[PDB]
Amino acid sequence: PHTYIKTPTYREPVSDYQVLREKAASQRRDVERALTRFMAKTGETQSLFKDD
Amino acid sequence: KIVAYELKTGGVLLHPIFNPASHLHFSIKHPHTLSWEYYSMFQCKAHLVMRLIENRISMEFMLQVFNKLLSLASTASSQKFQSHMWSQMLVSTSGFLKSISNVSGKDIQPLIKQWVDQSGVVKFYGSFAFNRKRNVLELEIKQDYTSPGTQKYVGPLKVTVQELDGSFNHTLQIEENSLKHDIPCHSKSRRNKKKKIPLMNGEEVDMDLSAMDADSPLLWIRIDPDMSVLRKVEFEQADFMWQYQLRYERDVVAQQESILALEKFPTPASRLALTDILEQEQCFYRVRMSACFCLAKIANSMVSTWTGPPAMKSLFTRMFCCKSCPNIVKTNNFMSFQSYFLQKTMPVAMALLRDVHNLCPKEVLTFILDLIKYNDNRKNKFSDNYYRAEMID
Repeated sequence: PHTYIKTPTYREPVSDYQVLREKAASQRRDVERALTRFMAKTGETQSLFKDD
Repeated sequence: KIVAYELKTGGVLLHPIFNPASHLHFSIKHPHTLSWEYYSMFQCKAHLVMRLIENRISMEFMLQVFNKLLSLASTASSQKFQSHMWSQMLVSTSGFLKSISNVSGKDIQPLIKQWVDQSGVVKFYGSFAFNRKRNVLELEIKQDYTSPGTQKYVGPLKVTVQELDGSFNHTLQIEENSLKHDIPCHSKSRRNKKKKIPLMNGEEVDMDLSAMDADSPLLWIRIDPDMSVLRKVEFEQADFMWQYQLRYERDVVAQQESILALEKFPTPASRLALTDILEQEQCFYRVRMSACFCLAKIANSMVSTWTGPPAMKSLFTRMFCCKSCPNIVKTNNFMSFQSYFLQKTMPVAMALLRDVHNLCPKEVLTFILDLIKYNDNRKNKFSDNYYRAEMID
């Protein structure tokens, strides 16, 4: 029945609470790190260390 | 607060007579020469002495005193005579004591003479011994009255003894030459049969009596339980008595003082007592918040004996994390207001853990950083600023 019949398939769904918590956490941390580095680079900046 | 301030520098003198207080570097004749810490401790001591006057003369008579003062003032407040009657709106000490004596028939002049006119707090050092032969409890209460902030107490003193037959109150007369006070003790027939031991309130509980002495019935002793004097108590119980007082007492100040006294006994039974307090809802939440820091101190003192994980970590994952993921914290729902306070105070105490090398372990620091990363607050009706601020702490 490659010759007379057929049926569709789908992509593998990731319904796991652990990896969904990890994905949302890491994406939130990365976007807030990118935002704060962009705003500290395009403005007046301070530094805990000398010339940092 | 007041016993710390009065033992630190001199004492607060309510109602001075015009210097009356020369132990301190400012003059107490005017409010604008007082130190600000003295002003704060003045208001604090004034409301505690009013609680003492309520203890001697009951609360309904106290509210009748206040209503009589307000009623004289409000009959005064409507006249037009220029102060023939407008000075009934001004209270004095003699007028207040006279109104108290009018409504109650008792005068409080010894209590006023001790706690108002005299400027000192008392220090109690207690130690007991149980006489098995005559079945008595020999208390030994001595006062430190030679410190700069202290004074000598000669009144009566309440003591509450929890024995196997229940909770009994005793009044002791502590004169100047007194040292040994023999009070009688009851049976120990609730160790013959397993019966429940009745508490300070009407209830009764099952206690594990394996830690108790075989010859003594008494489970714990509390000197001045109702805080009826301005005092600092230093009682010498045994560590199992402090653990029984932490577990089964129905008074929050006794649970707090047993937490404070269990830091000197780092035995694993005290760790079990504080961990059972921490796991226990229907305990007052500010006792569990103190048991966190007490458990951290005890855990720091019994390194090279601690068996499993660091303290409170497994308990945090049992109470506040997911069942399927132990290292992922649950999403924030702060609607309980007691597990919110306990959740935001438990890593702050957990970070005071130290290893054998005096460095914080990388299992607790990693746990705190995972608490910070996996924090999701898009679902509760409350803000997250104090919990995140405590995470930084």
